[PDB]
Amino acid sequence: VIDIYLKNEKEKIDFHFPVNPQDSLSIKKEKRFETVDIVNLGEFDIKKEGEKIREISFKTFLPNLYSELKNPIEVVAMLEKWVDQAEPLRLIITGFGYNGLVTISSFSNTQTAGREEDRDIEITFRTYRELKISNTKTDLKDNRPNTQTKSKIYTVKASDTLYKIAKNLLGKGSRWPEIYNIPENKKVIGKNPNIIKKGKLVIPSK
Amino acid sequence: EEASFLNGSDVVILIDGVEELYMEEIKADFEQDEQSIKLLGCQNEISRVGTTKGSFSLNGYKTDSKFAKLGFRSFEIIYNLSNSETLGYESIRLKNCRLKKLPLINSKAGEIVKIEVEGSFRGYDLLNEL
Repeated sequence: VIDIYLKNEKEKIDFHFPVNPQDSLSIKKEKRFETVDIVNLGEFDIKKEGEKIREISFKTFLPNLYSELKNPIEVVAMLEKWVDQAEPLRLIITGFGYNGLVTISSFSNTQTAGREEDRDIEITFRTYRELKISNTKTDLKDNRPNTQTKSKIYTVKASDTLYKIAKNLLGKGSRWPEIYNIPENKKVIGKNPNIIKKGKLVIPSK
Repeated sequence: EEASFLNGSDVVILIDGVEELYMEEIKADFEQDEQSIKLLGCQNEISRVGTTKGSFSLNGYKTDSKFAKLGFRSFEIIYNLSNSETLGYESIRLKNCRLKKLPLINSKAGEIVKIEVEGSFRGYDLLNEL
């Protein structure tokens, strides 16, 4: 069995391809290295430490009627929207055994002469990576991708405190004044940041 | 319903204006390289006309070296089919025809020396329509 899942997160959409990737999947791997010649010795291969971005590509058709399904036009609009998404997409391919964050490089649809409802698709993905730009000591590596998304507006719960909201929803937790200093948050929240109520709608920054 | 067919006995053929009465078979077709292209919105494929090409086959019993002597020179073939049960006759002429191959030699056992000719023709004229 083979399936393809694209789990967009900045748009909480879990797209499942209605149709398997036509003829054959294939992924390359090429060690990042350089060749250097030396006088009276000849060529040599020097490995370069960094890794290499590798691509996955295939083609499909989005059928009009088939198991969950949606209109091909909307699906193309969905994917074409995702092409410009800066944030990464999670691609999972069951039978091929691929699982990792990717981003769509190129996308193309096509209407054949017959079968006007369907849309032949040819899509390409790129392996995604992240750029993570005192008292030196060994600590946990920052290998975990931070792909998680939350609503831009928060409804305060009963046990919440403004510091707790900052940490859960903005990371460090000391970031709470960023939430408070927004004038809308200042208006809804009382003049005391330490006091808050269940309900109040609050707008995290960015 | 009535009998008004035609028979090959009525066929009269003038090869370059000469009655080659010994030809006991003839056929000529005028085909077109009809392009067929498929449109996006139309379910059924669209056929577009193209340039026409005239081919003809003609075989009979040898009685002379006419065709071998003729060579690949251009010439004309006038075909006349006449209804005898009722008056009226069809008359066709292949406007400009050339041989595709000279049946230079052909013979076998005690059989009669048959001759087979194949060629092409540029155009035609319909001189009478029955």
